[PDB]
Amino acid sequence: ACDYTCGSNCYSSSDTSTAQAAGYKLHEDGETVGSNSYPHKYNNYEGFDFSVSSPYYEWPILSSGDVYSGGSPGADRVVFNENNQLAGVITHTGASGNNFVECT
Ligand SMILES: Nc1nc2c(ncn2[C@@H]2O[C@H](CO)[C@@H](O)[C@H]2OP(=O)(O)O)c(=O)[nH]1
Ligand SMILES: [Ca+2]
Ligand SMILES: [Ca+2]
Repeated sequence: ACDYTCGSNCYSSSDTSTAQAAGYKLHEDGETVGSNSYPHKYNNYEGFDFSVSSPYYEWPILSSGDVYSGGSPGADRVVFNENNQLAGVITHTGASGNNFVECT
C-alpha cells in the first residue's frame, strides 16, 4: 500500500525521507539544482493546513525512486521546513495550471 499517492504515483515513507534528506542538505549548504532552482521557498498560496511551522521549502520527489539532481522536476514535491520536518507531499497532478493539490 502507498503512504502517499500523487495522482498515479505511489510513494512510501522511505521515498519521502530520502527525497527530503537530499533537498534539506542542499538547503543547508545554500545550493540549488535545476532551472527552477530547487529547493526553494514554498509560500503556501494554496492555503494548505500544515501542522508544522514555516518557512517551508519545496523539493521534487520522483516516481522512479531516484533523487532529483537537476532535470525535469515532474509534478510531485515534498515540502519540508527549517527544522527538517515534513510539512506535506503535494502535486500539480489533478490541479489547474501551476496550482498544487495534496497527495492522499
Ligand atoms: N502554486 C504555488 N507556487 C508556488 C508556491 N510558492 C512558490 N511557488 C512558485 O510561484 C510560482 C507560481 O506557481 C512558481 O515559480 C512556483 O514555484 P514552482 O513552479 O517551482 O513550484 C506556492 O505556495 N504555490
Ligand atoms: Ca518507491
Ligand atoms: Ca533507480
